[PDB]
Amino acid sequence: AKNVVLDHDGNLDDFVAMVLLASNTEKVRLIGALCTDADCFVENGFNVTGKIMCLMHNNMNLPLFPIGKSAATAVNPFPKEWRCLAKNMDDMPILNIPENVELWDKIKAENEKYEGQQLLADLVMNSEEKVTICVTGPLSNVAWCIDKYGEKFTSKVEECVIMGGAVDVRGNVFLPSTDGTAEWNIYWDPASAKTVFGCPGLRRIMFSLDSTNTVPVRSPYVQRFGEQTNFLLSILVGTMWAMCTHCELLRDGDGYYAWDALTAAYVVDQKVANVDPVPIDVVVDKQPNEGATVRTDAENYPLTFVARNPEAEFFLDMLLRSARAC
Amino acid sequence: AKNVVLDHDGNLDDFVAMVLLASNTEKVRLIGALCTDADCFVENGFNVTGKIMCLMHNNMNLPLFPIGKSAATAVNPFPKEWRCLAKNMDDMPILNIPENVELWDKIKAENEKYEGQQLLADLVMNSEEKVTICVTGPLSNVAWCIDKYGEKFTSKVEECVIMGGAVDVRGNVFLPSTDGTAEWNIYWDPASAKTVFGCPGLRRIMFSLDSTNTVPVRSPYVQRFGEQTNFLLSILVGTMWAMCTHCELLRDGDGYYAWDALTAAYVVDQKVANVDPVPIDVVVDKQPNEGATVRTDAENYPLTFVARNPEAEFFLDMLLRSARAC
Ligand SMILES: O=c1[nH]cnc2c(CN3C[C@H](O)[C@H](O)[C@H]3CO)c[nH]c12
Ligand SMILES: O=c1[nH]cnc2c(CN3C[C@H](O)[C@H](O)[C@H]3CO)c[nH]c12
Ligand SMILES: [Ca+2]
Ligand SMILES: [Ca+2]
Ligand SMILES: [Mg+2]
Ligand SMILES: [Mg+2]
Repeated sequence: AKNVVLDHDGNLDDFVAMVLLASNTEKVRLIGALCTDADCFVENGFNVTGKIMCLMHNNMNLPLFPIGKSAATAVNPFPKEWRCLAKNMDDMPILNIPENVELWDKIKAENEKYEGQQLLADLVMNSEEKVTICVTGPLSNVAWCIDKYGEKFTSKVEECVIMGGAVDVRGNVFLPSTDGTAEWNIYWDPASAKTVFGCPGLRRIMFSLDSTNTVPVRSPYVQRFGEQTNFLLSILVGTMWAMCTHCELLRDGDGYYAWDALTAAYVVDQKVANVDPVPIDVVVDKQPNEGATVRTDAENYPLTFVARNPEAEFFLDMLLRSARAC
Repeated sequence: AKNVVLDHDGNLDDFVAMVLLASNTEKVRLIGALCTDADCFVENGFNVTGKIMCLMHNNMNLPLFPIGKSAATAVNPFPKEWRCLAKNMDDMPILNIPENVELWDKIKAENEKYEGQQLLADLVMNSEEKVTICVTGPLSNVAWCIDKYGEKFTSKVEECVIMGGAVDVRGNVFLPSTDGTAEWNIYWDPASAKTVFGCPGLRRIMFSLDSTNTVPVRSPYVQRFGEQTNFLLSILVGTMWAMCTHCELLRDGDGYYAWDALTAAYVVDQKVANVDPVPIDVVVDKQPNEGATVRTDAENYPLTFVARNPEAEFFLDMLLRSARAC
């Protein structure tokens, strides 16, 4: 197995990503997680991370790992309605089984001490083998580590597998002030994304909307978790997906996708997608396309490996199988 | 046990109300249900009703009953975001267990043939013993039965226990062209509500916001369903409540309440609340208070028994216990 740190922001797919990483122990050793106050309220995202970890630890092969709240602050905050989802999950019966929340209350004090950005730096820098960072929220934490530690940090990163951006397709940030070309994780903190995408000697894999658009969360697939209710993880994953199957009803053709789950699936098994090198820059200016990830023809600019044409069925099967881990 | 029909509109508390009624076999014989296209999309609300019924049939010997979709149409439709919740529920693992879905698929076509309004009229009029109607959506269906059948229908109603209105407290319908004095179930179809509240020889119990304000859905209580994951009904009820606990974060002091559940609890046990007779009229004209339930001074105006001083703790315990039936 390879060392992985999950750098997430506590939406539903972030937690599915966590389940994927934590359940595939032969491929992934999940050595830590951090939660950013972006697409969640960080207190809730933190507690849900702990509750999921404890559920899994108490029912399967999963060493406990440190969980930190990131100090990162928004440039452009997420909509409040989207940030609420970790609050809902914090209250879900599946995440509040007595033995699991007992464990979480016992191990919480240690985890409360951490600051997520420093934790990310430490886990990466202090690991014997290189660490893969699975980034499923904004890029603020990776940028903070690059800024503070430079090559001392980046040399220890195997690769950074990032959910974010939109290269050859429209974005998903649709605000009166925006032109729709930006994707939300980048838009939340464009300057940090720019630092990450421009960093030489950091290997980056990018799951932009170009690839994640192929995995909308659809009812028939979600209902398959109902076939697996003997498994706690299937109740968990299926519940989280069931909470997003209406989004396409609200936003025609623009619902919820397994964005972060596909990203984590690639960390588990790179057969999830082939990747193409693209030099990626980020618009940081307060223009309508703030946060857009754009190709740059700048000489000697670092490459980012953009996922294309993912193996959607392989991914969907991986998740259904992984959710039978307990 | 007394005969009860549930006339609901497919939001989360509607389904908690259904569970409360159905699980209390000693007190309630649930002989039918109908779903209205009000605070849900009726196809989803219909399917969730069927899926809950089938779960309960297969796990606690609950007799099957007819389920109809009402043809009622909105005067003032609900916000689309609120109507989505039955979509989410339709996809929940707990409601998609194969044995239960197989049963629902087998029997759903027979239920699809009913007109919901006619089903309400027929179940009431054809019953050997009188029927209590628990109305947790708008009053359109009871009004239709009154308009079509008059005393032939109302004489067969034991009582109508209604979630709706706001008598001595503010409402919950807030837009620049309303004054916030109306409650949503009434506002959805004011004229139907007027027909029901003004109908002589119909016993009405009214759970207005005056009483339901005592039962906000809050995280600590909701998390107690986590103590009960050995019970399918607690996974179900707790999941539905967990989907509500953020609403107060979105609307300060104006979150989600156990509106319909408290109403159904009264059907199970009238000790849930005292009632006081009030003559209730409904504003139907295009006024800022369209949909408001007001005291009327009209001579000989029919009385409605408005719930007061509900036993909130008794209710909370009743629901936690009922959710342990299976
Ligand atoms: O509809 C939405 N509901 C919640 N969050 C979002 C995001 C942001 N996040 C969600 C995923 O966690 C992913 O990391 C990123 C996609 O832009 C984009 N649209 C929605
Ligand atoms: O915040 C809300 N989310 C969903 N629905 C509503 C209603 C309408 N319904 C909800 C209950 O089913 C109840 O019957 C009625 C209360 O006005 C009022 N506020 C909200
Ligand atoms: Ca995310
Ligand atoms: Ca209702
Ligand atoms: Mg165990
Ligand atoms: Mg007024």
